[PDB]
Amino acid sequence: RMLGEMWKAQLNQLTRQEFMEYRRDGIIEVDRSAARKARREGNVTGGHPVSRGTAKLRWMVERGFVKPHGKVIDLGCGRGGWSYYCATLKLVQEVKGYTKGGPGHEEPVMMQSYGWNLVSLKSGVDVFYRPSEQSDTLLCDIGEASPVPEIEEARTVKVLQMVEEWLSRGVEDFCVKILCPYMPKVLKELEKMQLRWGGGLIRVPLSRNSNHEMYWVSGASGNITNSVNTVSQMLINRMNRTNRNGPKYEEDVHLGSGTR
Ligand SMILES: Nc1nc2c(ncn2[C@@H]2O[C@H](COP(=O)(O)OP(=O)(O)OP(=O)(O)O)[C@@H](O)[C@H]2O)c(=O)[nH]1
Ligand SMILES: Nc1ncnc2c1ncn2[C@@H]1O[C@H](CSCC[C@H](N)C(=O)O)[C@@H](O)[C@H]1O
Ligand SMILES: [Mg+2]
Repeated sequence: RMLGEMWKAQLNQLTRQEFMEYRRDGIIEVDRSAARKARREGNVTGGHPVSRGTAKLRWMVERGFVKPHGKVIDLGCGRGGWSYYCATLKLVQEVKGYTKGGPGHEEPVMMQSYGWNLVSLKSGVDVFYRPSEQSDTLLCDIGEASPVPEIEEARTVKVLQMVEEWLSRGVEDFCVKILCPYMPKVLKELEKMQLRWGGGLIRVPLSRNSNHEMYWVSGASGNITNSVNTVSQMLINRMNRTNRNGPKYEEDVHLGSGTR
């Protein structure tokens, strides 16, 4: 058994009060109070990201793990945090985002962040049955949590099988959420996809301790098993501390306004 399986089992055994004290202990968290207000007041020009996802992709882009450029396709775009962020980037020319929407799913939000006119978000799209398209940059942020690791395993494998089809359509840069990177079917599939397409797995420190999500990104490298175990050991070490401090707060991304 991978160390991550022990982590998931230990996580599920926490009391609710332990879980709540653990999930954000020592992580980085952007202050979203101003953005949440702007969403309630319909402020689309203040530069506030539509979701917490913008800060996560910004973290990866600023360290060179992915380099959005040209035509960007954003699979599972939700409200559009990754898509609007990419449209602010100089090398990016066009952004197409697809998301399922509907009951219990996030709907695309229309924003006027810098470059908004380059962004087309389409709701009502199940990407698992959508024909693939050409892109220069492929992003995918799909993976619904479950307390059952085999369910997270199956969901992650489906994303990987879907992104295999899209990666063969001319993709130069990519960033794909790996919801459950420690289970055997995911590790087997990731290793084959790393052999074919390269890249490596990274942990964004804005990810909460209540998940083991990692990102398979074209600008990273390194042994996948080692990368996963490193995360698992860090998450277990955090779980086994009693003196909790909550998150380290940082400033959210500013996306500006105006057309490009
Ligand atoms: N012990 C314990 N584990 C939980 C609890 N809620 C969720 N989990 C575990 O944590 C995983 C992530 O749950 P989430 O609800 O997505 O995590 P979260 O940090 O609470 O994030 P948000 O609910 O979106 O604010 C689940 O798949 C479970 O394995 C809980 O109340 N107690
Ligand atoms: N089968 C499917 N087809 C298209 N979108 C899906 C999907 N299953 C889940 N999703 C969507 O994928 C999204 C992942 S959340 C993505 C957050 C985004 N990166 C941001 O920054 O705002 C969810 O909104 C979910 O509704
Ligand atoms: Mg929760």
